[PDB]
Amino acid sequence: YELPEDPRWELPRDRLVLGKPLGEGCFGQVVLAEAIGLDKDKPNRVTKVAVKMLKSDATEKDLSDLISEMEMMKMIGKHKNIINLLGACTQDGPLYVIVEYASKGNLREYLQARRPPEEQLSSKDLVSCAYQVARGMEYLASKKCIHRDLAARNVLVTEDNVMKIADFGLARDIHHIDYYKKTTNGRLPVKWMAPEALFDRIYTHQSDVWSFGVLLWEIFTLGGSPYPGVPVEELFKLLKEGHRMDKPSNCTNELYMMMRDCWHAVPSQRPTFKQLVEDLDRIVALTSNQE
Ligand SMILES: *CCC(=O)Nc1ccc(Cn2nc(-c3cc4cc(C)cc(OC)c4s3)c3c(N)ncnc32)cc1
Repeated sequence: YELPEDPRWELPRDRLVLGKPLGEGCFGQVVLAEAIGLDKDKPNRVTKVAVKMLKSDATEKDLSDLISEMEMMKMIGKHKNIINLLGACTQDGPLYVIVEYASKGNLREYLQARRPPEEQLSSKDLVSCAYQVARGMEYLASKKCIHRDLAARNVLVTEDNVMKIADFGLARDIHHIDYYKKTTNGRLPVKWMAPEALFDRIYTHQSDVWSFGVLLWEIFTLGGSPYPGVPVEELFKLLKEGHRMDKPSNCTNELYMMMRDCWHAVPSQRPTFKQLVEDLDRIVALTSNQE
């Protein structure tokens, strides 16, 4: 295309063995792939990766959107609990953005597939999950990054059960959001949005912390759906009345209090991810490994 060369991230196209499609492409196709010698000093080892590209019916805007996302991830840098940029194919052909591969689906799927009628998750496991996501967000927020759709569906799990935050650099115009548009699992994304983001369309770090509360709720409900049966029209009314989601069963009062604090009507009174990390850190060391 028209892309400038960047030797920091460029990978020769014959070092990328393309594989099977990973999920179905929403705004851009994602495929599994194998990269030969990503490590500059380990050139004879293959690494499983995820590759994002443009559909056939892709605009110039779609192109620029993919470029934007790649450039942001370059800036933000690497962290254990986010899907990291590994490289890119920008020269002589279609744009390929290469990121880390998570073999165990998103967090919602991961949690549902381990529901009691694959080994179950202990009480410590669930809190540990919350801790990792809180760490990924702490780092992202530290790099002045706002996710705007923090949820279990946007949290992926590696083969080593490591929570990695996805789509943190996704280019999204928040003035076009179809509030009635559902996800492919049939849930309304407006149920993760803070009130000031849902009404005044004001996205901040604090609005992400609101979303982390709903994410917390998803975790201890083992992938439950927030506000089942509730349409957009009624969710508006619920938030006006200051209504909050009920406490999940098999969830401590301390952790529910954490959700409630995340769902503080006044943004300034919500905890920071820095606090949430410290709290969850202490809770992990006080949560039984025997469920
Ligand atoms: C809206 C429907 C849809 O697109 N669903 C969907 C597509 C693809 C997968 C599989 N999948 N995606 C990813 C990616 C995660 C990230 C995270 C960041 C931060 C950036 C980025 O691309 C630049 C991607 S792509 C997967 C990874 N990383 N590993 C396995 N599967 C992945 C699921 C759902």
